[PDB]
Amino acid sequence: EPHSQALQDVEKAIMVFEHTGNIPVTVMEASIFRRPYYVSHFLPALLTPRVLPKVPDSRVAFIESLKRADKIPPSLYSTYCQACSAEPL
Amino acid sequence: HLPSADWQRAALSLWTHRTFREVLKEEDVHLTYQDWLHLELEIQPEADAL
Amino acid sequence: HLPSADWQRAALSLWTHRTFREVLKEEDVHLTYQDWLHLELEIQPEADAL
Amino acid sequence: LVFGGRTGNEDIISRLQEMVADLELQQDSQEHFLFEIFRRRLQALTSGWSVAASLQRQRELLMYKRILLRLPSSVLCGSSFQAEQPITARCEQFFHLVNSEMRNFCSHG
Amino acid sequence: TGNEDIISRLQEMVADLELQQDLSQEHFLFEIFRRRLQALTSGWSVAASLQRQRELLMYKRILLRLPSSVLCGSSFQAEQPITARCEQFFHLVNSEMRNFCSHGGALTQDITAHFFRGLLNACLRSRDPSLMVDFILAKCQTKCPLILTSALVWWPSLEPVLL
Repeated sequence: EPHSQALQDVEKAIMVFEHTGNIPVTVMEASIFRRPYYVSHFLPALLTPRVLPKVPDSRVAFIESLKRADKIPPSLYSTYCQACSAEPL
Repeated sequence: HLPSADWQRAALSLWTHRTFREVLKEEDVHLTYQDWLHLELEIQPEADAL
Repeated sequence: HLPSADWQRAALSLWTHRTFREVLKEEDVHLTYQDWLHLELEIQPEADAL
Repeated sequence: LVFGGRTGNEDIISRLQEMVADLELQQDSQEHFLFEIFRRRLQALTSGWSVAASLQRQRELLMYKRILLRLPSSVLCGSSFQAEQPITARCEQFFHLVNSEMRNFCSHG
Repeated sequence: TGNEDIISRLQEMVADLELQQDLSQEHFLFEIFRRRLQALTSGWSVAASLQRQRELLMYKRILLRLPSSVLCGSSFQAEQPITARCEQFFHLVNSEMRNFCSHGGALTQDITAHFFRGLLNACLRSRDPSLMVDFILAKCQTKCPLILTSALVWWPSLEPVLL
């Protein structure tokens, strides 16, 4: 369940981040107060093991703003960098 | 925010630099409202940058 | 009719064709205004015919 | 991957602007329809504390802000408050929409 | 493709000036139109005619974007101060729009409806509205009959709106 629910949640957080800037606050509450759901949510935000575009976008800026917010324990960021680097007829 | 911080620092250095500011005054270069309009119309609703 | 003619003439012959007109009289099909908007909002201005 | 979000059409908001301006000139006491629509949408939404409903409501209000900031400034207040007895009309709607909603999400500091 | 925010800024400033006027005089847009059409080449060459057609369709576009108060003004107060900016619009409809922005000896549905909407708006905002409407549409027989000839074509469009 929380692998699709978390994808919907991060989608909404990114669109709201586009309208706003600087990291929606429901997320920064869920971080400090619901760490289980935070890690079950923070996996799909990093499941972008996909070719980065040359110029960055919403997802990339979302992640940059988080790591400047001093979240993203560096294990998952290192993993993110690694995976993104990659007769009858 | 925007792409490479090196280009950004270059832009800021030029902006803060003195002779740019003292040159900007005695100027047809001072970006008339109509010229501003020409450039803002030249840009698109497609590539936003904002 | 099945000519593989140019698409413009094909579509406009389809318009002029009667049975399409009698088909559009059944108004699950008449393109309500909200349908018009649901379709017109998708279309970016970035890449567009018009 | 969902990779941000596409705008679609800013032209249709400029075709709403026209109709609003016309109805406004026509009216110049009674209430506007926008805030009733907004009430209906936020009411039809779920009342949860969940991350999904929270971010959904916040997205809805951030789009309401866009609409109102484009429309003329007199959908909020009205036009020409006549006398002290028939006073404070449509400002009450705006204040309800502020306090109930925009205080939560659109606020800062 | 480059315009659809600056046109909204124009709407903003124009509605601002409408409020400033509500707080008799003629609108500056029609004078700009007059200036550019005069300063065009007076020739009949199809280059000049096509240039004029482009410029008049752009004028129609701007008027359809801006409110219907710019054509008929708003709030005809009394009978002596009457037909202000309507005559300004009629001069345009006669000189220019009947040539290019026309078909079948009739005007276009767009600007026709824009006009009639502004008209009913101002008239209902004013007193003796039926009588004032009748007055202006009697004067249209004498100053700009193309409007009436247009409203005969585009009537099944307008009559719901006006009713």
